Amino acid sequence: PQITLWKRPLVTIRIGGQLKEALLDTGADDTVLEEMNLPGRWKPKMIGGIGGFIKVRQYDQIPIEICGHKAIGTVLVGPTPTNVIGRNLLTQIGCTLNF
Amino acid sequence: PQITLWKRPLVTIRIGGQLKEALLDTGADDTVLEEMNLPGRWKPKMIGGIGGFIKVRQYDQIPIEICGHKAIGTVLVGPTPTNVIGRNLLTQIGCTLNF
Ligand SMILES: CC(C)(C)NC(=O)[C@@H]1CN(Cc2cccnc2)CCN1C[C@@H](O)C[C@@H](Cc1ccccc1)C(=O)N[C@H]1c2ccccc2C[C@H]1O
Repeated sequence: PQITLWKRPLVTIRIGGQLKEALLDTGADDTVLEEMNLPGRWKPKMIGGIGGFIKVRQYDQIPIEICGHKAIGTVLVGPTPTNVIGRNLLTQIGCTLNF
Repeated sequence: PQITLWKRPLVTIRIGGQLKEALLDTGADDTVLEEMNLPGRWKPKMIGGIGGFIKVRQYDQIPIEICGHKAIGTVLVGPTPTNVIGRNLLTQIGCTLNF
């Protein structure tokens, strides 16, 4: 579809069998989701945003559905105020920016 | 133009008669640039994101050219890791997400 930017670009995603609302963020290199208990082994990691760095848990090969579009990749889990879908996943569902 | 997301969506902006590089960021509500001098009066403000809150200077009705397209709006300047063009300006140039 086509999403305008008058409002935050929120979409419904499905991960770990759960449905959530995430922001489509062309500015995020990675995907960061709110704290949740995903199964599997993970690696500790530090990611930086506008106000500094936060510690996150990196999970690989996680299937995720973004607004009815299948994708699979790395997802970082940490104390983030909102779920962020980054370029790593946006590229998979053929998402582009137009103007 | 149509921009893919395999690489960071960077563009050249012109402001104050100066050239700079910035990121098209749909996850950012506002536009924030690295510290620099902008004519006019500014008011102290604070914005937050991943990592936390930072202190910025707010300049209103600043003219800025984004990859050839003109916009006039609020520009924030402060200790940002990178220049970010937020939704306030993306909407002015008719930017949308497509997939
Ligand atoms: C991988 C990760 C997700 C951690 N990336 C980012 O946060 C990058 C960081 N870089 C920097 C970087 C840092 C370290 C290394 N390389 C690059 C600068 C740009 N952001 C992208 C931002 O789009 C993220 C959003 C997240 C958010 C949305 C709503 C509410 C809270 C948090 C963000 O920071 N948004 C805020 C925002 C941003 C700009 C202007 C105004 C506002 C307000 C607010 O919407």
